[PDB]
Amino acid sequence: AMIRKYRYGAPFDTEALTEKIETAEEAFPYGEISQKEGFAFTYIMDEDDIVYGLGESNRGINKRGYCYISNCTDDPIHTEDKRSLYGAHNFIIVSGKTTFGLFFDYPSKLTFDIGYTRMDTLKVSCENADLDIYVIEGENAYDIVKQFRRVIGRSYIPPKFAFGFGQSRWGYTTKEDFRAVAKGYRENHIPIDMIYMDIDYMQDFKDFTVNEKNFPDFPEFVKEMKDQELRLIPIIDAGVKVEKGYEVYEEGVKNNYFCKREDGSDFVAAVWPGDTHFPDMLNPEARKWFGDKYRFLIDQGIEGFWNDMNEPAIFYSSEGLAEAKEFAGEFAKDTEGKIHPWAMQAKMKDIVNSPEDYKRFYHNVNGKKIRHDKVHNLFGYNMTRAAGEAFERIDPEKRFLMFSRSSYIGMHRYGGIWMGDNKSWWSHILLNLKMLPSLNMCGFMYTGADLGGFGDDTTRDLLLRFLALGVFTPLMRDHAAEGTREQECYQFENIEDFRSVINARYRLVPYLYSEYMKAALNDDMYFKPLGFVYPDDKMAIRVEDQLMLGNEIMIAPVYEQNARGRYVYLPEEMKFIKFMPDGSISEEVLEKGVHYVDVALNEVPLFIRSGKCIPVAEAAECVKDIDTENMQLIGYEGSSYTLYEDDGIHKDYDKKENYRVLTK
Amino acid sequence: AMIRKYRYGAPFDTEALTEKIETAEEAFPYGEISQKEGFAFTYIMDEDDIVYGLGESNRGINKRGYCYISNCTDDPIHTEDKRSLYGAHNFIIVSGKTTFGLFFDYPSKLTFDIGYTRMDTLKVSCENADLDIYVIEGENAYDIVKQFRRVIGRSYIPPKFAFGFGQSRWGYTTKEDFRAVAKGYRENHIPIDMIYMDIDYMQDFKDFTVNEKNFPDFPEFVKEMKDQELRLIPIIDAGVKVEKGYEVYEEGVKNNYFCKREDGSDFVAAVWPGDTHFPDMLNPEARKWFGDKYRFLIDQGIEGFWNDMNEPAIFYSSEGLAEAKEFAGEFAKDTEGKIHPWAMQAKMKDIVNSPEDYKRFYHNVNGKKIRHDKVHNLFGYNMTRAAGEAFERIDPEKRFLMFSRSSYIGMHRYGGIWMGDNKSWWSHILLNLKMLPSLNMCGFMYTGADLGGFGDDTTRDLLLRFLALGVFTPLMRDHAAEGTREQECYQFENIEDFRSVINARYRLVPYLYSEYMKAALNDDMYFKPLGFVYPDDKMAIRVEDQLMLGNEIMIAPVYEQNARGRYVYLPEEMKFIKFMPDGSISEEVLEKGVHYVDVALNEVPLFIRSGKCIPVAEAAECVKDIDTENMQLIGYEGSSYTLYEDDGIHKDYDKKENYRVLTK
Repeated sequence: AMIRKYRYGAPFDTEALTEKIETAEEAFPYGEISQKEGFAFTYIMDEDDIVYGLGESNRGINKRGYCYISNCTDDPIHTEDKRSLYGAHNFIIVSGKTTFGLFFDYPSKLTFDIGYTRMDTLKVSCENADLDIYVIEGENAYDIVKQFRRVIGRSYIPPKFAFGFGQSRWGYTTKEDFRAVAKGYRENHIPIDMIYMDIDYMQDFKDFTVNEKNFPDFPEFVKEMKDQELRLIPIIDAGVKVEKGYEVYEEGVKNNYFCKREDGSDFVAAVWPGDTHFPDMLNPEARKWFGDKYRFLIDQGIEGFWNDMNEPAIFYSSEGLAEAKEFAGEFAKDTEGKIHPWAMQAKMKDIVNSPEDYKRFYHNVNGKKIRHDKVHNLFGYNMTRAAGEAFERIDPEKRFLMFSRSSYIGMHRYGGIWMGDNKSWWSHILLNLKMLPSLNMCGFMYTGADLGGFGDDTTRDLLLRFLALGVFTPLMRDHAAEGTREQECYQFENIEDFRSVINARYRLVPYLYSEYMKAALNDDMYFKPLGFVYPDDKMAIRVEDQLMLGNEIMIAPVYEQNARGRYVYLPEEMKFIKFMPDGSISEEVLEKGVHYVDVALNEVPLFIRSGKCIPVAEAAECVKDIDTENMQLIGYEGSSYTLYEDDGIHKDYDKKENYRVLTK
Repeated sequence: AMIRKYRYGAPFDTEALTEKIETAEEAFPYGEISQKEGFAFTYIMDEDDIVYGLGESNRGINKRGYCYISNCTDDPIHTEDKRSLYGAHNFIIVSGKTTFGLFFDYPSKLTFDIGYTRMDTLKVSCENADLDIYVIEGENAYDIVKQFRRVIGRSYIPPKFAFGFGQSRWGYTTKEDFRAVAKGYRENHIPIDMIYMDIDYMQDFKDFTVNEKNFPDFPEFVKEMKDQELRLIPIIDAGVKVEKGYEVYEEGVKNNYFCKREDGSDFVAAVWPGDTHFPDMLNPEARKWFGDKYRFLIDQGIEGFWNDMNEPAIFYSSEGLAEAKEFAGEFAKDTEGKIHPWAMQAKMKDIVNSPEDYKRFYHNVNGKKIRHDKVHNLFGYNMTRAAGEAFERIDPEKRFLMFSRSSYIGMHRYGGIWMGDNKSWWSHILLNLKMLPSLNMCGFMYTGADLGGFGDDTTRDLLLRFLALGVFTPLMRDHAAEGTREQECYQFENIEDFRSVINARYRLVPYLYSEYMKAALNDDMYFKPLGFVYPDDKMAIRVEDQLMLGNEIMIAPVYEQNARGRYVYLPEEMKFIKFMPDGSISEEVLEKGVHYVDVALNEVPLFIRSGKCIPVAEAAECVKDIDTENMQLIGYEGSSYTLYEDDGIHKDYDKKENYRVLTK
C-alpha cells in the first residue's frame, strides 16, 4: 500500500525484489508514460527538487543536471566523462514539495536524463517497453529508502575479518612477494588482516587453478599466512580460458555451460588468457556448476574472493579482430590519404567492449534463447549470485568475503561492491564520498574504492588522505594497479603516519562492525546524506561532502591537496574528535553552524552527535586481537550505545546476547 | 641589485628579459647544483614553505606535491593526468622562513619535481647544462614578483573593446552563420563586442586566405558586422599548407623561410590542411615575412587575431605516417597473434606530437642551425612576436587584439594567453581560478579559458557558472569546439539569466579595464593570491579558491554543480555584493572570518574591501556605449577610487587626463 507495481509488456524476471507486489491497474501516478517510440517516463520537477539514487553512478548526491546510462561497462577514460559506470542501480527518489521513489526493473540499457536536456525535466527512457516500474510513497526520502530496502531483501553480511585492512598489487606472483608484504606490515606493527591475490596467482590466467611452479603446496602457504592472521583473497574472472585439457573449459564445452553464438558455437572473447568463453550466468545449471568451482579454493583454506571483468569485459572478439586487421590492411596500402590515422585509432578503440559484440552471444534461460544485450546488466549480478548460492550449499553457516565489479539490484544480497579505480586522482576522494550513501540506498553496504595509482603519481599525502576516508568504508584496501611507485604503507617516508591512520581504523572496528550489523539486520543505511537525518534544515540537505554514519557520528574527510583543514557545516552541536598520531584522542565541542576545522595528514577526524557516544578500542594489529572487553566511551556523558557483537564468523544473528547496552 | 644571473654552459638567447643583468661570479646562493646527469638544482624545503609560480601549469596556487614539466604540448587526455600544459613559464618562488625567486631561462624540456619524489625536496632538472638562472631576493613573494615583472618588460595592452564579451564556434562558416549570431545577441539585448572566426573561414585551411565562395566581398561583411559593434576575430595557425600556386607556401619555399630537416628539405607536418610546413619562427627574416602577412586581414578591417596550434602541433609527420602504415600492414598479416590491438592503438597515439618529430627539424638563426627540440618552448612565443612586431610596422598608433595558445616568458609583451579548453568539466572552473595569479606573476594578464563543450555535456548551469567567473577574466568568451549542443547565450531556457551575467561584466568594464591598465603600466598584478595581500594571516596564505583583484575587491566564484552558495574566508571586513537578475546590486557587510554565502545561478558575487570603493556603470550592450560619466560608487562611505580611462584605441598612456579621482 506504500508500494505499487506497474507492468509494461513482458518484463524479464530479474529477481531484484524478494517481496511480491501485485500489479497495479490504475493510472500511473506521476508524470507521463509514453510507449510511442520504445518507453519513456517524463516528469516536470519543481525548482527545489533534489533527485537521490542511482547507486554506483557518476557525479554528486543530488543527481540533477546530468545524464546517466545504466549499462555495465569498463570505459577506459577519466571518470568525469563517463555516462556509465560498472553498476546498474535503477532506483531514484524525487525529493521536494512532492516526494516519491521509482525503481525501474529493466535489465538492459536505461537512460536517466535528469535535467540535462531541459533543466526542469526528468526523462527515463529505454528501447523496449518491457519492464516493471515500482512507485514508492512516503513522507520523505529516507522513509522511501527503508521501504525499498525491505522489498529487495537483506544485504550481504561479510565476516568480521573483512572489516580490517588489506593490501594487494597487480604483480604479486611468488611466495616471496607475499612474505615480504607480511614482514613489511607486521615488523613495522602496521595492522593488517588481508592480502589480495591478483591474476598472477593463477596458472596462465585460468580460473580455479593456482600457478603450480610458484605454489607447489598451496594449502600449506595459505596456512602460513593464516597463522599470522593474514587471509589471502584471490580474484576470479568472468572469462574461462579456451585450452584443451583444462577441466573447467572441457566441462563447459561438453555440458553447454558457455554462452553461444546464433549457430550454437561457443562465443570467443579475448581477455587476460587470450581466447575465452563466458559461463552462461543466466542458466541455472551453468550457475550451479560455476559456483561449485569455488570449492577448489575453499578446500585449500580460502575464506574470501573477488569477481572481476564481469560486465563481461571483452578486449576483442574473433569477429572484431578480423574487421580490425582488415581495416589496418586498407590503411597500410593507402597512398591517396583516404584513411586517416585517427580513423585507424577509432577502429581499435571500437573493438573493446563493443555494442555489436554484446549482440553476438545468447543466454539459455530455462530453454529460451535470449540475446545478451537484452539482459546485459544482469551478468555480473548472476556471477556473484552463483558464488553466493554455492557458499550456501558448501557451508550454510559460514560467511565468506565476496565483492564484485559489475552489479544490478539483487546482487546486494550476495556480495559487496568494488567502487572503481581512483588511480592517482585527488578528485576521486570526493567522488568516493558522494557515491557511498547512494550505494546504501540500493542495498550495497560493503563497499570501497581502490587507489590503483598511475605511474609514480601517488604521492605520500594522496595515499594518507585516501586511507583516512578508507577508515570508514567497510572495504578498506591499498591495492596497486597501473601505479609503479611502491605503494605499501611501509614504502614511504615517516611510516608512523601510515600506522596512525590504520590504527584509527582498528580502534573503530568494533563500532563500525556494530553499526554495519544493526543496519544490515534492520534493512537500514550505514552511510546517510545529512538531508536524511536533518530533513528540515535547508543547509544540511545541500551538503555533499560530509556523511552521517549509523546514528552516532558524522564524517568530513579532507579531500584537497596541501590543505591543513577544511570547512564543515554542523546541523546540531557535535564533539569534534581526532585520532592523534601519538595514540591520544583530541576532543572539542562545536556548536551548530559553519566551521573551519584543522586536520593534519596524520590525523583522522569525526564528529559525535549531541546526546550520543561511541566505544573506541585500543589499537591492535588484527581483528582477532582487538580487546572489546572494556573499551573507552567517547562523546557525551549520560548517553548510551547499543553494541552489536557476535563471533564474526557464523550467521547466529538473532542471539539477545549479541546486544549490549553501553553507558557513558 | 636584488637580482643576480648565474650562467651555465652556452645558453641560447631567448630574449625573455628586457633588462641586461651581468653574469655573477660567486657560488650559487641556495641549495645544490649538479651537472652529473645533464643539469640539476636541488633544494630542501621547510615544512611550512609554499611554492608559487609556473604560470600556466597544472594543479593549485601552492605547487608543492607534484611534478610539472615545461614542454609546450597539446596532450589529448584529461587535464588531471597532464605533466605539461601549453605554456612554459619557468619562474618559481619559494616562500617561508627563507624566501627567494628563481627564473630558469632554458628553452627546452625542464622538469619541476616539487616534493613529488620526496616531500621535502624541490628538484629542477634538464638534459643540458646550457641556461641562465636568475635569483631574485626580497622580503616576501609579492615583492619578488614585482621585481621580476620589472625586468621582463611591460605586459601586452589590448584594445578596450577586447574587455567586452565574445562568441565563437568551430563550425561558423557562412555569412548566414555569423548573421544569426549577431541577430541572436542583439535582438535579445545581450551585450557582445566580438565574434570569433575559427578555421572554417579560410580557403581550405590556408593561412591568410578567406573562403572565396563564402566571403566574396569580405571587406563589406567585416563592415556590416562592425557597424553593429561586432568585431570579427579570425584564427591563424602555425602550419602553412603545402599547395602549388598558394603564395604563402611558394614564397616560404623559394626564400627558405620554413623549418628544414638536417638535409635541408622542407619539413612536412600534417595539421588541419593535411601536409604543411612550419615557418621558421626563430629566423628574423622569416619572422618579418610571416608577420607582414597579417596585413592581408588588417587591410580588410580586422582588428585582432588569435594564434593557434603553435606548440607546433603535429598530427603526424611523413616519417611517422610511414612507420604507422608499415606496422599496420604487419598487424593486418599477423596470423600467430604476436601483434596485439593495444600495440596498434599505442602506435597510432605515438605519432601525434611525437618527441621524435621534434628532433627532425631545425631553425636557421642567422646561418646557425639549431634542432627544434633544443628550443621547442620558443616557437609559439616567436610566432606571436612576429605578429606583434608586424602590427607596429603596419600601424604603430593602434592596439590590436592578440592572444596565443603556446607561450614562453617574453611573449607576455606581445599578446595574451588562451588558457585551455574546459570542455564541459565542472572541475575546470576551479582550475582556471587557480591558474590566474600564477599567470600574472609571469607577465600574462590578458587571459581566459574556453568552455568548448563535449557532445551535449555543457548544461545551462555549467555555462552560467563558467560565465560568472569569466566576468572577471580579461579574455571572456563563449566558444564551442567539440560541443555539439548549441551553446550561444540565446540557445537556453530563460535567456534573462545569461543577459544578467553578461550585464554584470559590462557594468564592471570601466573598473576592470582601469585596474588592468594600472597593473600593466606599473608592472603589477591584476589578480593576487590572498597571501600576497594578507601575508601575516596564516589562514589567508593557504586560501586557494578566492582571489584579490587590484586593490579594491575579492572574487569567490561558485564552482560546484547544484550549489546555492559556498564557503569563504574574509581576512578583513568586506561588503558582500551581488549583481541581481533584476538589475539591482545587493550589499551586506561581513566581518573578518569564515562565512557561508548564498549565490544563485543568475547572481554574480564579489567583495569590496574595507576603506575601498569601485565604480559601476549602468548596463550597456557594447563597450563603445558604456556611460562612464555618472557611474554609481559602491563600497565604503569615506573612500575614493582612481579611475584610469583613455580612448581604448591608441597608445597614449602617460597623460594626466587619463586619471580621475572618484570619491564616495
